Amino acid sequence: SFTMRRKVFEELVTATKILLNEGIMDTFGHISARDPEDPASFFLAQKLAPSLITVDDIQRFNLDGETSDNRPSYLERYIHSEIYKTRPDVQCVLHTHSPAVLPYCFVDTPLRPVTHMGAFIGESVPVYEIRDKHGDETDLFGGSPDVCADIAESLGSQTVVLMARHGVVNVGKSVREVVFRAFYLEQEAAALTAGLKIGNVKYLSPGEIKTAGKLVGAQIDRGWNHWSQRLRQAGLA
Amino acid sequence: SFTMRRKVFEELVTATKILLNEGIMDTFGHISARDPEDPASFFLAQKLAPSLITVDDIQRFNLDGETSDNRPSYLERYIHSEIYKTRPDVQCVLHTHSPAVLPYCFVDTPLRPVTHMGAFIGESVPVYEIRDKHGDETDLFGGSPDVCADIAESLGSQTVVLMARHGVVNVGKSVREVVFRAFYLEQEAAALTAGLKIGNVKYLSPGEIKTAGKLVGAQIDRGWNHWSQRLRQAGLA
Amino acid sequence: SFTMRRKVFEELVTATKILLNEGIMDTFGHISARDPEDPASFFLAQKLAPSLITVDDIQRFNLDGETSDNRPSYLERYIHSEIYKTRPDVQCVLHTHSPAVLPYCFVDTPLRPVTHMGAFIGESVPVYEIRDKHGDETDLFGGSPDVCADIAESLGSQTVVLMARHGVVNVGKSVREVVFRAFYLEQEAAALTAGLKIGNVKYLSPGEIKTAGKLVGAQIDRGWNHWSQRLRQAGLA
Amino acid sequence: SFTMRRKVFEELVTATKILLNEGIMDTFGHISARDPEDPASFFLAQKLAPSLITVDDIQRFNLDGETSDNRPSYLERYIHSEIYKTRPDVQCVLHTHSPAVLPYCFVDTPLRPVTHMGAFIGESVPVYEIRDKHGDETDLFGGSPDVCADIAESLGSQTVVLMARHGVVNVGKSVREVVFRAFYLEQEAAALTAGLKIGNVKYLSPGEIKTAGKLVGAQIDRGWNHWSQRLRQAGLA
Ligand SMILES: [Mn+2]
Ligand SMILES: [Mn+2]
Ligand SMILES: [Mn+2]
Ligand SMILES: [Mn+2]
Repeated sequence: SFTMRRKVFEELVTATKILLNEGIMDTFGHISARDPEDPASFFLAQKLAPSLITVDDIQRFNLDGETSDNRPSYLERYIHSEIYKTRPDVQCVLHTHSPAVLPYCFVDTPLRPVTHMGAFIGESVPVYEIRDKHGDETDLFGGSPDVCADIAESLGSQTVVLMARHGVVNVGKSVREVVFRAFYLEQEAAALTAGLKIGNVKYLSPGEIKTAGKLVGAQIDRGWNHWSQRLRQAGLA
Repeated sequence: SFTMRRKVFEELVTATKILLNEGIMDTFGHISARDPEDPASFFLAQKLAPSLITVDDIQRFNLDGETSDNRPSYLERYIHSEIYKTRPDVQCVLHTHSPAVLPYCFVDTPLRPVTHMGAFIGESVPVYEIRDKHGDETDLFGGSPDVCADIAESLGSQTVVLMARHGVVNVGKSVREVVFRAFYLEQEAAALTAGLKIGNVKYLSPGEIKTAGKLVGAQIDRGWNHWSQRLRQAGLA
Repeated sequence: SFTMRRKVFEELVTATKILLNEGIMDTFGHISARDPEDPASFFLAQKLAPSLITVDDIQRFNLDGETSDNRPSYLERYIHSEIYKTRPDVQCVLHTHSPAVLPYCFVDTPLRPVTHMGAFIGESVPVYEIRDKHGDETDLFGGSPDVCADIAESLGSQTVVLMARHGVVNVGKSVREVVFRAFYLEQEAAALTAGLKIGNVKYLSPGEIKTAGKLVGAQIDRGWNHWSQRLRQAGLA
Repeated sequence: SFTMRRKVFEELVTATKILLNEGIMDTFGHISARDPEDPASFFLAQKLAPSLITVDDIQRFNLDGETSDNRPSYLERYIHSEIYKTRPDVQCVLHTHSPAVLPYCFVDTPLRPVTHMGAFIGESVPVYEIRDKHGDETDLFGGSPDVCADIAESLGSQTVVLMARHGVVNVGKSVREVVFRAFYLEQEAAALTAGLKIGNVKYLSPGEIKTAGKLVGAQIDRGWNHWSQRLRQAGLA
């Protein structure tokens, strides 16, 4: 019970370290996990610098984004809650301002798969535009259930969603899957960006997207072990 | 008195280390702080390699950019003084040749906010052009009160100002704020540059700039703690 | 016999470490070597994270891509086997998703030599397109002798071949040669990409490609020693 | 005598380490220094991996590019000799394939100063084209007095010269000056490249080039101390 819970906490901390070391996550970003013992709950670190998060910093939240914990929480915690209630299949949610992906949050050009490693994206990454329903005078943040409800809405049933002029949200069935996807989404965006200025891009076909987006099997763990080893090499625990 | 003064010195040294480790500052760059005990004075390190600056290297300057210290000072110290006298609200001034931002110092394209993290910029970063009043035969440097007076002039009441074909100047109400802003100005410029070659950019609206540029609250310290932790991880003190 | 075999194993491990440290190889990538004692066999690490590969992880495969080893193998092992049987001169094969090169896997613009260091490429890097013979509903992978047979086919007698929307394959007469070529192919692609957006590119002539592509002599070992030293500096063994 | 000579050797080794750590120099690159005791001689490391060069690896060459040393020498040593005899004012010569600068070696767009830090370039960096006098079937190398004589010719009286489809050559009155210039030439090229794709570039005027290119005084040593400190921080001696 408490032993298993500690394991989930450790994985979130590890995922945070990996995302930071691999340049995916910034000072502002956070990853959560649905309590594997109780779907009505999820775990998320208190509002702190990512590089300082430990297992003792994880808070317990309900699907309403509220916690009994007396410590300060992330304002964008509602991004996680709203998605978990709308997507029962999702077990982990990650929010970042991933460098290479960021530009796609404010340009018309859609982020579409260009290599097999990006197939999990689907046709293209959906873009949530807060102006559509709230005008152009908002703070662009996701600090409310209603706004974050629209974000889940735009996400639909896909694997990723971009928040215009803000950042990126990655979802998946496990912390390891979300970390893997976040890493390759970043590499895919970098590749497409380079390609757009080298010549005409020939994208993956809907058929290849369907077929290739299914070979992301034993790959998830290999990636996790690799990035984990890289953490040991850097002495980042 | 001397205890508090040492704290301000330590923060300047830390800020210097952070800016160097995060790739914002180069061999040429420097940050100052208005004496919190005396507005007519400000602190700035003697002319030395940034990586070698210690608390014992900080000099005391008046609003005329002069010091009793017998050690060599930065030639561009006038950039700091002239701004402090024109902007009483400013408590810290930073000058660098921040990589991603640098190109905006010599192209017509204005640096405008594209994500919420850049909202503090305002409509766009003003550009100081020395040729406007001094012709095209100058050294592009800011080594004189009159020239640096025009720089403060171009800065006006904004948060940043670019010196054409030279570098960037960041201002703020605290050392921590300037470090935070300098870091995100660099990330914002990088993002816009990438975006311009990916597709058509949809910028933040004046309304979002006003609203989002106000959520830069508890964020400042989280960033400082994160970059500070990153310094410990690298063994850079 | 076993002493010499261990030396070949050690070189593969070293090459893997070098490619990872130099940013050529990713979590997904692998290098093999034809058994110098038996051409009908080649060596390749079992399916594991590259950063964890040791000499005890190398497997023995026949030219049919099969091993007596009971441990899991790479699915793309057929890429190596099919090339070794078609190219007797090749003693090492490397597969990666080399960052700078990757975009050329999905754009019309051909990767042509622009500096003497890229002369080994030949006129341009051939591109294998799985759609040509298998339609646009495949997984883009090279997990079968027939598909990988076409890859060898597209490679022909050249030094490199790109697998559309997938990755890159480097071949050579020695592990050291393939590592050298993989490193410079990455630098060459980076250079051309930068050049295409700076101005009009004046490529190497067929004559320079022939003459310059022959000075890659004692250079191979200097590079190997340099990257090997860089590994010691980083404490990566 | 031998004490002073050792100091010159130490500086060359340090410069090599700095250029490697700052990403200016690659496996292939080398720096030399005119013997301050005898202008008819210059020092250059034997043909080895840059990361392995020590004071005991430096060779003595005459202005004909020949040495009594029995150890292998760099084939491009003639690049250094030919320049020293044509430019008595030059005391150090550096050859590299500096990343950001490299593209300018094969595109029509000239590398012109865009910030005060690049003023030392002059109007633009001259480009040596081997095809002009030797056709398009050469190895693009500088392995002969006659060819290298033309390189010195193209260099003229400037501070830098590009060898088409090959690399870059930096000259100066001291090892420290060449290291400083090589570092900023790289940053300047990076900046211009970024700028060209952001908008219309407003270059430094001939007047600013003349005036700003003279403030490169005490700056040289600050840079040297900074990069030297950075070497200690990395434990690279
Ligand atoms: Mn956010
Ligand atoms: Mn400056
Ligand atoms: Mn692959
Ligand atoms: Mn060369």
